[PDB]
Amino acid sequence: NQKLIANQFNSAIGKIQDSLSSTASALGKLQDVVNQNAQALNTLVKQLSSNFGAISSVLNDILSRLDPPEAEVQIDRLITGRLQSLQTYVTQQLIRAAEIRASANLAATKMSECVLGQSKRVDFCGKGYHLMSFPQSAPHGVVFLHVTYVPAQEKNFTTAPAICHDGKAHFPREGVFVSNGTHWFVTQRNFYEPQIITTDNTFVSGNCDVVIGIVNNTVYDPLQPELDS
Amino acid sequence: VTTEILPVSMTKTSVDCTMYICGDSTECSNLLLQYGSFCTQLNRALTGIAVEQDKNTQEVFAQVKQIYKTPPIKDFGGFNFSQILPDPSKSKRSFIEDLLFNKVNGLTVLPPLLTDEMIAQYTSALLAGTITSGWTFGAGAALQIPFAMQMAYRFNGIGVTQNVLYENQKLIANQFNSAIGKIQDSLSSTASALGKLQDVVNQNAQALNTLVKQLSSNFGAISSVLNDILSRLDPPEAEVQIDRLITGRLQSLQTYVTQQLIRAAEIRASANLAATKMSECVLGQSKRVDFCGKGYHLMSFPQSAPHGVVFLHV
Amino acid sequence: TTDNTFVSGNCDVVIGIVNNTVYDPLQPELDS
Amino acid sequence: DAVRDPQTLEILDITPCSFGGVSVITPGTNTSNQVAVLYQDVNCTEVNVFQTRAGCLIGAEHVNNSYECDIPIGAGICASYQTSQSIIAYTMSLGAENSVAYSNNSIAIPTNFTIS
Ligand SMILES: *[C@@H]1O[C@H](CO)[C@@H](O[C@@H]2O[C@H](CO)[C@@H](O)[C@H](O)[C@H]2NC(C)=O)[C@H](O)[C@H]1NC(C)=O
Ligand SMILES: *[C@@H]1O[C@H](CO)[C@@H](O[C@@H]2O[C@H](CO)[C@@H](O)[C@H](O)[C@H]2NC(C)=O)[C@H](O)[C@H]1NC(C)=O
Ligand SMILES: *[C@@H]1O[C@H](CO)[C@@H](O[C@@H]2O[C@H](CO)[C@@H](O)[C@H](O)[C@H]2NC(C)=O)[C@H](O)[C@H]1NC(C)=O
Ligand SMILES: *[C@@H]1O[C@H](CO)[C@@H](O[C@@H]2O[C@H](CO)[C@@H](O)[C@H](O)[C@H]2NC(C)=O)[C@H](O)[C@H]1NC(C)=O
Ligand SMILES: *[C@@H]1O[C@H](CO)[C@@H](O)[C@H](O)[C@H]1NC(C)=O
Ligand SMILES: *[C@@H]1O[C@H](CO)[C@@H](O)[C@H](O)[C@H]1NC(C)=O
Ligand SMILES: *[C@@H]1O[C@H](CO)[C@@H](O)[C@H](O)[C@H]1NC(C)=O
Ligand SMILES: *[C@@H]1O[C@H](CO)[C@@H](O)[C@H](O)[C@H]1NC(C)=O
Ligand SMILES: *[C@@H]1O[C@H](CO)[C@@H](O)[C@H](O)[C@H]1NC(C)=O
Ligand SMILES: *[C@@H]1O[C@H](CO)[C@@H](O)[C@H](O)[C@H]1NC(C)=O
Ligand SMILES: *[C@@H]1O[C@H](CO)[C@@H](O)[C@H](O)[C@H]1NC(C)=O
Ligand SMILES: *[C@@H]1O[C@H](CO)[C@@H](O)[C@H](O)[C@H]1NC(C)=O
Repeated sequence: NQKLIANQFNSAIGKIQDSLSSTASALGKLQDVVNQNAQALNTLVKQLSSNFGAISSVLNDILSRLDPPEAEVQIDRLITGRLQSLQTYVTQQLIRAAEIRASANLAATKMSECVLGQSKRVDFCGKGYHLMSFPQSAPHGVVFLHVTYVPAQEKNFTTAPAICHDGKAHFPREGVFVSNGTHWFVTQRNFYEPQIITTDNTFVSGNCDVVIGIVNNTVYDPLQPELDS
Repeated sequence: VTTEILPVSMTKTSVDCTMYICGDSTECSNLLLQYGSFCTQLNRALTGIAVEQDKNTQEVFAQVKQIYKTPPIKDFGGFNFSQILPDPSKSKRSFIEDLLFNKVNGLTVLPPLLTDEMIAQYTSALLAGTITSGWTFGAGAALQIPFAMQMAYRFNGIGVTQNVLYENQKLIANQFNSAIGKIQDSLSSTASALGKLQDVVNQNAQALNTLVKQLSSNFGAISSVLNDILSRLDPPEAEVQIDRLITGRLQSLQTYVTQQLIRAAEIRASANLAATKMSECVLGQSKRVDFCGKGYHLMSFPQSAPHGVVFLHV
Repeated sequence: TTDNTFVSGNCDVVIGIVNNTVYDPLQPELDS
Repeated sequence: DAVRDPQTLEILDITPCSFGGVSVITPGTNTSNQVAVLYQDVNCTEVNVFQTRAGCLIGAEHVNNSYECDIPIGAGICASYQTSQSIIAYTMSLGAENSVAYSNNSIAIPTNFTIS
C-alpha cells in the first residue's frame, strides 16, 4: 500500500493546513499564555493610579503639596499599595511560570519520544497508533504534527485460541486464528491478511483436552511434500 | 490486584470580595475602591481555577468518543467483574464505587459539569471497552475480541507465552476473582485507604474555615464589626478603622487565593498523571515499572471516586 | 535464506526490489 | 444558625438572602444576538424559565432531548442554539450510545486503514 499511504499522508497534511488557516482558535493555548501575561502587566500598571487610602495617587502632587511630616505618610500609603501590587504580581508570575515550566518539560519529553523515536504510549502523540511526528516552530511555543495509524473498515471473523491437529495443541507464534465460516487462517491482529496455518507459524504446547474453545483443523507441514517429491 | 488513588479536582469555590470585606456597607465599598482592581484580579484567579477543575475532570475521565454498554451475557471465561461493573438496579455505580463514595459570608460553591452520574457513565464505557474490545476502543473503533484471547496478548506483552494462560486459565480466573474480593475488604470499613482524597477535601475546608474566621479579627481596629464602626464613629475616624479592616481582610483574601493557586497547581499535576495513567494503563498496557503498581502490568480498570479517580491494577 | 525472510506479495508490486538468490537449507538435505 | 422566638417559643432557621453570580449565556455575536441569563445558585422566585441545580435560567427553553455538550452550564446541564432558532437547555450527553458485539468466539479485525 505504499502508493495509498503516501497519498493519505499528503492529503492529511493539506487537511491540517486548512484547519490551522483562517481560524485562530486552533492556537488558543498559545494565545492564552500571551493574554494572561498581558493582563497581569496591564493590571500592575493600572494600579499606579490608585490612592490606596492616600489623598492622591500621584507622588508629585503629594510632594508639592505637603510638608515632610505629612507628605511621608501619604507616600508610605502609596509605597505599601504599590509594593503589595508588585508582590502580588511577582507571586502570580511565579505560579504561572511553574505551569509553563511543567508544559515545557512535557513538550521536551514529547519531542524526544515522539519525534526522535516512536513511543508506544497511548494518547501520547494524539489518537491512534504512533508512527512518526514532525515539530513546527510557533510563537511562544511548539506545535507537533502527529502521524498515526488508525484502522478503518473492519470485518466480522470467527476465532479460536488454538488448533487441534494430532491431539496436540497448536498456538500462533504471533497473531490470531480466524475463520471465514469455511476455512481457518492465521493473521496479524492490526491488519487482516490471512495466512495458511502451518507448522512454521504455530508452536506446540499442551494438548487438545486442556484448551477451552479449541477447534479441529489441519495444520500444514511444508516439509512433507518435499520428502515425497 | 492493587489500588492506586489519585485526586483529580478541587471544590469549585467562588468568593465575593465586596460581601466578604464590605458586606452591606456603602462607606466601606467607597474605600475598597481606592485600592484599585485587586478584587478583579483575585476573582479572575479563582474563576480560572474553577474552570481548570472541569478541565482536569474532562482530561482524566472523558477519554472515549462513544459510551459503550456491557454485554447482556456476563461470560468472560471465568473472570467475575460484577464488583467493578455498574449495578443497574440503583445512580448506576459499581459495588466497589459505592464503598469508595461512602468513605469521603458572601462565599459560594459552584457545581461541576460532570456529576457523579456522568463520571459513572464514562467509567462504565471504559470498562465495557476494556473487557470486550481490549484497547482498540482507546486507539480508535471498538473491535470485539473474546476476553481470554485478550489476556493471551496481555501475557505475551510481559514475556509470558500465550499457552501459559490457557494451561492455567482456570487458575488465573480464580486468582483474579479472589483478588477482587480482597480489594473490596481492604477498601470496606477502613477509610485510611482513601486518605489521599480526604486530604484534598480537608485542606480546602480548612482554607475556607480560616478565611471566614479571619472576619472576626480586628487587625488593629477598635472592632472587627463593620457595623459597630459605622454606627459609632463619624467618617473622619470611621474611615480609618474601616481601612484597617479592609487591609486585613484583603490580605486574608490575597493569602487565600495564593494558597488555592498553589494547591491547585499540585492538583493540576495529579490530574495530568491520572489522565496519563488511564491512557497508558487502562486503554493499553504500558511496560513501565511501578507505573501500574508492583509486578508486570497486564490490565487495569478505573473506578469513580469522590473528587478523584481510583485505579485497580492487575 | 528462507529462514530469515518471509514471502508476501510479488516482484511487480515492490518499489526498489532487486534480483538475488534466496537460499533454501532444505534442498541440499533432500539431495544428500 | 437558628433563633428561638421570644414570644412563640418556636425555632426558625436562618438562611442568607439569596445571592449569586449573574452569567450571560450567548452564541457568538457573529451569528446571533439572542441571549439567556443564568442567575447562579438562586431560586426563580427570588429573581421560558428553567430551575436547575446550578441556578435559575431565564430565556432559554428546556427540552427532553439530550445532545452532546456545547456550552456548559453545570450540574449535568448544557445549552445550545437550535431550531426558527432559539437558545435551549438540556441534560448533556456524553456521546452516542454504542456497544460491543461480544460473542465469546467473535473477533473484529481491520481490513483497511488510514493515516491521519
Ligand atoms: C473461505 O476461505 C477458503 C479458502 O481460501 C475459500 O475457498 C477457496 O475458494 C476459491 C474461490 O471459489 C477456490 O478457487 C479455492 O479452490 C477454494 N479453496 C479451497 C481449499 O477450497 C472459501 O471460498 C472462503 N469462503 C468465504 C465465504 O470467504
Ligand atoms: C476433533 O475430532 C475428534 C474425532 O476425530 C474428536 O474426538 C472425539 O470426541 C468425542 C466427543 O465429542 C468423543 O466421544 C470421541 O470418543 C472422540 N474420538 C476419539 C478418537 O477420541 C475431538 O473431540 C474433536 N475436537 C474438536 C475440538 O472438535
Ligand atoms: C460473581 O461474584 C459474586 C460475589 O462477589 C457472586 O454473588 C454471590 O452468588 C452466590 C450464588 O452463587 C450467592 O449465594 C451470594 O449471596 C452472592 N453474593 C452477593 C454479594 O450477591 C456472583 O454470583 C458471581 N457471578 C459469577 C458468574 O460467578
Ligand atoms: C529479474 O530478472 C528477470 C529476468 O529473469 C526480469 O524479468 C524481465 O524484465 C524485463 C524488464 O526489465 C522484461 O522486459 C522481461 O520480459 C522480463 N522477463 C521475464 C521472463 O518476465 C525482472 O524484471 C528482474 N527483476 C529485477 C528486480 O531486476
Ligand atoms: C458482527 O456480526 C454480529 C452478528 O453475528 C452483529 O451483531 C455485529 O454488530 C457485527 N459486528 C459489527 C462491528 O458490525
Ligand atoms: C461460548 O458460550 C457457549 C454457551 O452459550 C459455550 O457452549 C461455548 O463453548 C463457548 N465458547 C467459547 C470459546 O467459550
Ligand atoms: C531512486 O531514484 C532514481 C531516480 O533518480 C530511480 O530511477 C530509482 O528507481 C529510485 N530507486 C528507489 C529504490 O527508489
Ligand atoms: C404571649 O401572649 C399571647 C396572647 O397575646 C399568647 O398567645 C402567647 O402564647 C404568649 N407567649 C408566651 C411565651 O407566653
Ligand atoms: C461569521 O460571519 C461571517 C460573515 O461576516 C460568515 O461568513 C461566517 O460563516 C460566520 N460564522 C459562522 C460560524 O456562521
Ligand atoms: C424555590 O422556592 C420554592 C417555594 O416558592 C420551593 O418550593 C422550591 O423547592 C425552591 N427551589 C429551590 C432550588 O430552592
Ligand atoms: C418530556 O416529556 C413528558 C411526557 O413524556 C412531558 O410531560 C414533559 O413536560 C417533557 N419535558 C420537556 C422539557 O419537554
Ligand atoms: C481503503 O479505502 C480507500 C478509500 O478511503 C481506498 O482508496 C483504498 O484502496 C482502500 N484500501 C484497501 C486495502 O482496501
